[PDB]
Amino acid sequence: MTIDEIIEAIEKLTVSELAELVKKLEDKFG
Amino acid sequence: MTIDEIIEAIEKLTVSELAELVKKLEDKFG
Amino acid sequence: MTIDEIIEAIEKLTVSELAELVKKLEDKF
Amino acid sequence: MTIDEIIEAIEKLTVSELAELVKKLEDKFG
Amino acid sequence: TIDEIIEAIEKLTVSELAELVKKLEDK
Amino acid sequence: MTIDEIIEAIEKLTVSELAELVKKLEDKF
Amino acid sequence: VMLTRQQKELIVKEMSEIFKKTSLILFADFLGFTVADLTELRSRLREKYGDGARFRVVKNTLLNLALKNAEYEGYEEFLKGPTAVLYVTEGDPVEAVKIIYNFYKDKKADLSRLKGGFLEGKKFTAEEVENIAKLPSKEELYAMLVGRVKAPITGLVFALSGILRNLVYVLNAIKEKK
Repeated sequence: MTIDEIIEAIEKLTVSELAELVKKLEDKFG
Repeated sequence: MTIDEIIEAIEKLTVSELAELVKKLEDKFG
Repeated sequence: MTIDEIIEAIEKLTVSELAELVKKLEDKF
Repeated sequence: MTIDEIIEAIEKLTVSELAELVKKLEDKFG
Repeated sequence: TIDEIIEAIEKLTVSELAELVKKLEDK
Repeated sequence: MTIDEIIEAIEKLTVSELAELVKKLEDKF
Repeated sequence: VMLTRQQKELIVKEMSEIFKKTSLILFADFLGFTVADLTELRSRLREKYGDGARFRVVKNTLLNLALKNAEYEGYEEFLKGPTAVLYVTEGDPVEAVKIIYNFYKDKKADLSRLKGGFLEGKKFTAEEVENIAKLPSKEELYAMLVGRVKAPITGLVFALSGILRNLVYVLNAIKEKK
């Protein structure tokens, strides 16, 4: 997917899904 | 895209594409 | 392997590769 | 360059060149 | 000497600086 | 100066010489 | 009085259909609480969800058949004893968990009385209730996302510059000893 496609999928996430995304990103990087 | 799909997409971006993504998120949510 | 060439090489890495490079730098230094 | 080649290129820069490197990266990505 | 120190340090390669720091940390 | 000569130099510096040294390096980078 | 087989079936069907569209089903022990408390919790929920959320004490047998027919699994451990059910049919479900979590706290009730449930089709345990309850707002989340996404780049600069800082740190150390 493209940058735009990524951003679009991101803004469609629920609060719970978004929190899961942030935490997984947190574990994967830094 | 699903959460894992969103992350997988980001991992595939080049570093230059990542900075662009970040910029497109910084403006919209920053 | 100029400063600018190093930056160019980094910009061309995938995000997955960048994360690994960071881990290697941390381990070594 | 691959990841390992990038590291090798960095290892060979002088200390003063390493500081410049970091400088240029902050400008570009900040 | 000290400015001469910094100059000698700035001329080292990253690998050299790493070894320097390494042996200083072995204090 | 090799690395070992740099070490010997640093090890002989006084507490105040080290202070200046650290301040100057911080400025350099 | 006994309920007709038909009356019971309708209640089960209704409930089963509701659970088929909910985004949250949280099971709570509401024993000992007063009607005043029930009224207050419902008011706090409505203020945020309107009619999109409900909190009702429901007999275990009814809950079991409704969940069974809605095709849920691993919920039996949540129906031990009189159990009330908090569910969301409209709106993001996270805020309802926070509301009931803080309500039990305000009333000084054992938080383990918040047994767990299902969130967006995912089972969560009692201990996980606190996690959900403490999630930051969606806005705060979006804000954090940027730095989490930038981490690799941020980490690279930090790692390279860290090579220079090590020299500075060890020199200070040597000065420290004296």
